[PDB]
Amino acid sequence: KSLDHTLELKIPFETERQATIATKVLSPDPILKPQDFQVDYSSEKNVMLVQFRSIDDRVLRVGVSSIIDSIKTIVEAMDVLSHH
Amino acid sequence: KLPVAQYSAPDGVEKSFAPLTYLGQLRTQLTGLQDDINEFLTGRMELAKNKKKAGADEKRIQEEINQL
Repeated sequence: KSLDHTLELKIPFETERQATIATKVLSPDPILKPQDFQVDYSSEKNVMLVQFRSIDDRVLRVGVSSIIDSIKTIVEAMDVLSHH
Repeated sequence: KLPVAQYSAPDGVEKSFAPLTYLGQLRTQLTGLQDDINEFLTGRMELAKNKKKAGADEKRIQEEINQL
């Protein structure tokens, strides 16, 4: 019952807008119970902040990797768009 | 600045992570960070499992006998 294994990920984009958008487009829908795993995300200036909390390392590993995949996809798309 | 991560657990452990276009690099760096995190957490699980005896069996063994 305690969400006390935590990880925070900070992701610097080039602009405040790019981070805002990233945040808006990131729509995590984990397969993990909310009682076990929670994710909060937001941006400040050009940085995206993603805070995970989990009951243990097993759950965390599953949850974090998956979200990082989403974020990479959003970075790829932004790479394509800003270069035309 | 690079992407970074910080991990914290109730056994007193704190762990920092730090690792073509700007965004292209960004994406590879995230791939490297993701591997670090996965490597680190897997290791934490491997040590937690090694710290047990075999008492998964023994635990269930009692519950059964208690039923009989």
